Amino acid sequence: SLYKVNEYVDARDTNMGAWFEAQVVRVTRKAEEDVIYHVKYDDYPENGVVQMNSRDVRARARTIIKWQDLEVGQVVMLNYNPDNPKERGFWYDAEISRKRETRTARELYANVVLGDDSLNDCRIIFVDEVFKIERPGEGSPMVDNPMRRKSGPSCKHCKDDVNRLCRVCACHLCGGRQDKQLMCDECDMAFHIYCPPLSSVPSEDEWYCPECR
Amino acid sequence: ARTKQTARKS
Ligand SMILES: [Zn+2]
Ligand SMILES: [Zn+2]
Ligand SMILES: [Zn+2]
Repeated sequence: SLYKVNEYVDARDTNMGAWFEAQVVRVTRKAEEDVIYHVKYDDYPENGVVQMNSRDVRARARTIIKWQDLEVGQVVMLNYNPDNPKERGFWYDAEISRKRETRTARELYANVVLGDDSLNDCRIIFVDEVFKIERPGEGSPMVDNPMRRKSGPSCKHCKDDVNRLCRVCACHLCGGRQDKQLMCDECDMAFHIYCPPLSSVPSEDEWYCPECR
Repeated sequence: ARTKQTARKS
């Protein structure tokens, strides 16, 4: 096939349109590149091995396109958070639509492609993190463990210090990033399972931490 | 029942 076992790739989630860093575990066919890629996601072990349609797997992004090399009409992979456009989000494919540089800002606008429809004229915040989309056949396969893209969003208060105290992005009681963490639905603040007891993630669609009742 | 595994995708 195009992509071999153990090869590092990006796999697209067909619901949200985002591409995720993943790795090829097994390759099977159905009946020509209409094959099935069995990928495990780098930082989502809980999802185990997912099956991907070949149209949704490409070689792992590696090459950054500098602001000065960005041309309008160019189709790239960049970071956007459609629910919070001022924050970091996930990795989507976009056609660059407009650039404006003034004394104070470099302004990148592009049409972000989501799950089904597109999202015209988005103001891209992360201008120094635009990836070239690897083309099939061209370019080498990624076989050595690569550096990680940053995906969001970011705790403004702990600055994602993946080694620090945080009564926000982590347990509102402690903060320990210590699969089965559960979250308020009024405050949106996260809680553990322990911090009275528990057993096996409730039926109920909603569920609560004391300060919002 | 909202798990921080679940929501880990905005
Ligand atoms: Zn935090
Ligand atoms: Zn706790
Ligand atoms: Zn609460």
